[PDB]
Amino acid sequence: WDLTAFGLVAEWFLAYILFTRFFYVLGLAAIMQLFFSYFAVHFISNSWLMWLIINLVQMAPISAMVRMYIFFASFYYVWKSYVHVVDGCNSSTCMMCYK
Amino acid sequence: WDLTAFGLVAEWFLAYILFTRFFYVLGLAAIMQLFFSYFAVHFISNSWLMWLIINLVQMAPISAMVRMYIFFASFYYVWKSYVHVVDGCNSSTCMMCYK
Amino acid sequence: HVMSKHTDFSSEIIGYKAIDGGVTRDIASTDTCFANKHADFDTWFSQRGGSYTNDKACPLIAAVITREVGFVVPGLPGTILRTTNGDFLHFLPRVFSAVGNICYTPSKLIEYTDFATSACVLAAECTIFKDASGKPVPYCYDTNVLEGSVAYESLRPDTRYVLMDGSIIQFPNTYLEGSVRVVTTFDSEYCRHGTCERSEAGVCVSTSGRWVLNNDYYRSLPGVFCGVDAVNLLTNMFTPLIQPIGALDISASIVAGGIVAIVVTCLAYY
Amino acid sequence: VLAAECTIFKDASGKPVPYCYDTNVLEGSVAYESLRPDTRYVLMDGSIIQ
Amino acid sequence: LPGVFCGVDAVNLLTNMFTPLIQPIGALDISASIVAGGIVAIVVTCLAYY
Amino acid sequence: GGVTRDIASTDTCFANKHADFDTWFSQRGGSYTNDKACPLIAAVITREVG
Amino acid sequence: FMRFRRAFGEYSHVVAFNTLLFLMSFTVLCLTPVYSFLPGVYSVIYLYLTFYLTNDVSFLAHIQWMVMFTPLVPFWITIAYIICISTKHFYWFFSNYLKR
Repeated sequence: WDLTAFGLVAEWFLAYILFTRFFYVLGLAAIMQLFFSYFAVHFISNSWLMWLIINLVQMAPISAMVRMYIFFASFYYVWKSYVHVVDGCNSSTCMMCYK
Repeated sequence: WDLTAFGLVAEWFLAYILFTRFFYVLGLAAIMQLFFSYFAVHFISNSWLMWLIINLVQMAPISAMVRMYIFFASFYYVWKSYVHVVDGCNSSTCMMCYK
Repeated sequence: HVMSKHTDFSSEIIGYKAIDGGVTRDIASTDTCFANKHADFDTWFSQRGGSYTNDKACPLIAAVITREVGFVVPGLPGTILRTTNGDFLHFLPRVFSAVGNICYTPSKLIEYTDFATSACVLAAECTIFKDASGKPVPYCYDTNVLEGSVAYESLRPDTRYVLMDGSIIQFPNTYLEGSVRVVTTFDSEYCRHGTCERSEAGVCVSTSGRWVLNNDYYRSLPGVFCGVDAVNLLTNMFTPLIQPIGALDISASIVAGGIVAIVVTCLAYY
Repeated sequence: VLAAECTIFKDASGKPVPYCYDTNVLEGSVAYESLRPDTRYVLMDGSIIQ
Repeated sequence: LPGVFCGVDAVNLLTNMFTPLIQPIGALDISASIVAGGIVAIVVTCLAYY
Repeated sequence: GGVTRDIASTDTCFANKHADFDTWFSQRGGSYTNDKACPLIAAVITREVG
Repeated sequence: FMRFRRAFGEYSHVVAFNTLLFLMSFTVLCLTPVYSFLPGVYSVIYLYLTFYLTNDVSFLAHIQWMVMFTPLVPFWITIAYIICISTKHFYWFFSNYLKR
């Protein structure tokens, strides 16, 4: 349905607006979450890194991960804007608005 | 399906990523265990002390020993990074010359 | 040819049963298509509120009867009777009133509720096998049904047998049958009616009369115990009482464990 | 399970048949107690109860 | 859900009724006290007397 | 090789003459492929024959 | 060892056993993924052995064991450990405030 699905798509689209180097981590986590849903539940015991990764990727649903990434991205961008307000920009040639 | 070998390979890869001075002694232990398991018998006679050494080398659990080295190196690297960031270093022999 | 309805021997019938895939099974109201030769079955099914469509590609309907009617054909359950008009009929004779659907083990006869989860091996009174020379040889549970037949009890476990149609039967040796069963296996695949499975050598114990084989699939099922040896079985069954029930044992608590040691070591020196 | 004291159901042919807890309150109805378990039933609007 | 028991069969349900007992600690919140006491009494008796 | 020896489940090929050997060898969990180059089989009989 | 005893004053004895127990527990945890028998039997052996130690190191040993081995042990083992630890104080409390 519209309201139950369009919101998730809108959140996903808005996530790309606040782009960062950690976006690929969430992108890979989204693939991992779907991959071990129609597959896996196999490969038996032994080792611990693989099981640790499996537990980490299945920690929370995708929407919660997206919202948590959005929170941190918003805080990072706010901090960067605050830094840009006081200290000044490198490109003083354009004169920006602080000069 | 079974994937124990892939897990062991991943553990070895992660260990090689976290390189230290003491990786060589673990590699030597592994290769010595492989060599002793492969030939054995031929050059073991008398010398119960030698037999004890051979048995101790063969019975060492190499496959479950790399993981302890991982956690041992993790704290060392965290401490080194903390010292580098907070406190600084004076010796020019450090391999921090990259930056 | 078009199937027709008949009402002969209607007063001798207690109920009806369905035959699916060559094996008799109980009837549920959710089934939608059958092959029928009786008219009273319409009243039997309508009283339960069911409706169906008649087709030849659907399980047959057979009536449970209290009278010995028809004759026995090897490979077919129950008895077969042919009407005066040429149409054939199927019935389920019984000796005692407490009878549902009965399947044949190589030694005894045991009732079942589902063929897939029972000790059933064969569903026919008589079966015919290919001998060592490549010729058919009849077998029956009771040798009086057909002359020249060989008793089912004469068969032996861990021996390959081939029917007339090429099917293979292989059953393992057992030491106890009933509500609880114990079985022994070898490193070879065993096959039963319509299903062949692979298993490893060992010994298994079950609390129910369900089919048991030595593999991971049956080992994961509840109420099933297996082991490579009799002594190993006790250790395997007593292991879960002191071990968790999953792979939840994440070893990531060691960092927090060593945190205390580091803290106390620093605090003592300071 | 049951929404109200009296209800209505479709038969095998689709004709409506009244149902209720007691037949005395509505002539021509059939009591709920006669209904067998593990059986599919349908109402006027296609609702299914089993 | 608490207060709900299930199993494949009658014996299976009875055996599975004790499943939370072998679960690692941190599965119940309020009803932990009675589960703890039911083990404490058995342990203290079976050891200290027998 | 002109010498009689005991039989073990590890062996995998024989020259079979007796039919009942096929049933006897199966009970030990062994499987074999018939080749005349492989060692022959003999049966123990109390009765004086041959 | 003499150089180690030169520092840390009186508390070197407490430090040594605390380090040794931590190392042993770390080794046991490292051997866990293959040998599933260890978590229970090693805990039982540790509980048995903890009696032959001074209280000063015993408290640290109990704290370390409860922090480390708790999330991967059956509940009844933990409750038995708690009962065996607390019986020595339950006796005193019952004698001094409940007994007749």
